[PDB]
Amino acid sequence: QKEVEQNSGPLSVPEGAIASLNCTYSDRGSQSFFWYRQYSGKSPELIMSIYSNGDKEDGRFTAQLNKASQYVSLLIRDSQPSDSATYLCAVRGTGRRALTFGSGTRLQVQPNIQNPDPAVYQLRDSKSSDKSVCLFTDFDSQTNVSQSKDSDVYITDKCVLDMRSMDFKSNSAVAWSNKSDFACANAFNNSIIPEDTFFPS
Amino acid sequence: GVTQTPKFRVLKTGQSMTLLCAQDMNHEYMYWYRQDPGMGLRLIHYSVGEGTTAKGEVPDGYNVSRLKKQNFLLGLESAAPSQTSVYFCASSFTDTQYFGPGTRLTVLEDLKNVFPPEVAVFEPSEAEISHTQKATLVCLATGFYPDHVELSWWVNGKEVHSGVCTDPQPLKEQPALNDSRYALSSRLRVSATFWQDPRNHFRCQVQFYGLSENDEWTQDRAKPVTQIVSAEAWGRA
Ligand SMILES: [Cl-]
Repeated sequence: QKEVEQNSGPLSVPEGAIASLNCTYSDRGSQSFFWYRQYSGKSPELIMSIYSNGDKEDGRFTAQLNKASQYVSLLIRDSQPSDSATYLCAVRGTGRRALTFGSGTRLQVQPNIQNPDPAVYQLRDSKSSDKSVCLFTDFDSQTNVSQSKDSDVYITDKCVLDMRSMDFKSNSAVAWSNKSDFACANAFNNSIIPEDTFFPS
Repeated sequence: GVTQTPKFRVLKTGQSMTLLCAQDMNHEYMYWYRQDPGMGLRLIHYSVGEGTTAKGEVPDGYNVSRLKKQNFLLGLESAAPSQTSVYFCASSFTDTQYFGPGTRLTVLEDLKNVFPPEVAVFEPSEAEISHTQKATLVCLATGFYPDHVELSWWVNGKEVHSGVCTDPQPLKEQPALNDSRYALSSRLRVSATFWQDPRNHFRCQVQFYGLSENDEWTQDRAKPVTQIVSAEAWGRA
């Protein structure tokens, strides 16, 4: 039985909305409570520490502690795609020196795609590779991209791109293969894509 | 803050290594944690002050020494594949822990499974440029093992983050094989005007962490050492 409990998620939240992360702990005599953010392949960074019942604000972040109900919460106001990370809840138990860490909640903040323009485009190697590569792009954040069941076809998950200068975000996924039956027409077949998805040429 | 060496290591089973944690924040308390998919950071050992240490949750197979207050050593004397993990050091004044950047260790039966990435850049679709007035470059890093890469874009000499998206985690090239080689993709999206200017140099840089030059290599193919692999493209009209 776990001493700090968090739902793994992923928790999907639309950009601008409040993201709500919750954490429960079994040690009622716990004195210290922490939220850490961890980007994939990076290290835990402190978002909030909290010690007293109530709310503690730091910018867009609010920690909420309730020792009677044995929960600690994190609200992210005005959520951005850049908030997409694993959030770790940590608790110092009674007498303990070290923190006990939850297994974390993965948060995904989905951009609002003002004007969806879903398309699959073909890229050729700048130099030379056996690889034909297909780019699905400019789809609405409600579209999900599945991996292929096709041996030797590689599909990446949707990925949020932010051209800050132009205040423009877009989703994309990459499929590639050196197989002769792989076309940009059939690459994303194992995904539900819009009808009205643009296949050029 | 908190620093650690090394950042990355490949070991053969049976081999030894040391991880050094350092902090200059005058913290009395230091901690060594391992992080594995789908569980909380697990504490290995900790120290309450110089010349003392104490067992955490998962002390087995690891030793520690606290030389001065600034330093905390973690030793693996006989590396086992179970010790494949990310190790984070941390320190506190009292209860609030600040984390080092982590050490990614991969322990392998055989180092002939190690491969550096092949890296290729694919130029934007004309169809995309004409339809969007935008241009997406794709970089693929393929055939690498273990999962020890850092992909960055460099445009006309400067590392860029704007218009970039790198998969947060690599694909297995054969999800079946336990020791599958990996692929990682990144996109850089620019205005079609910026792409159409041949004065513009796009470089995808993939830092791979492999073997030390010290490691024995007998095989025909180039020893898969720590190295940077780049692929580049120039704008065209
Ligand atoms: Cl930038």
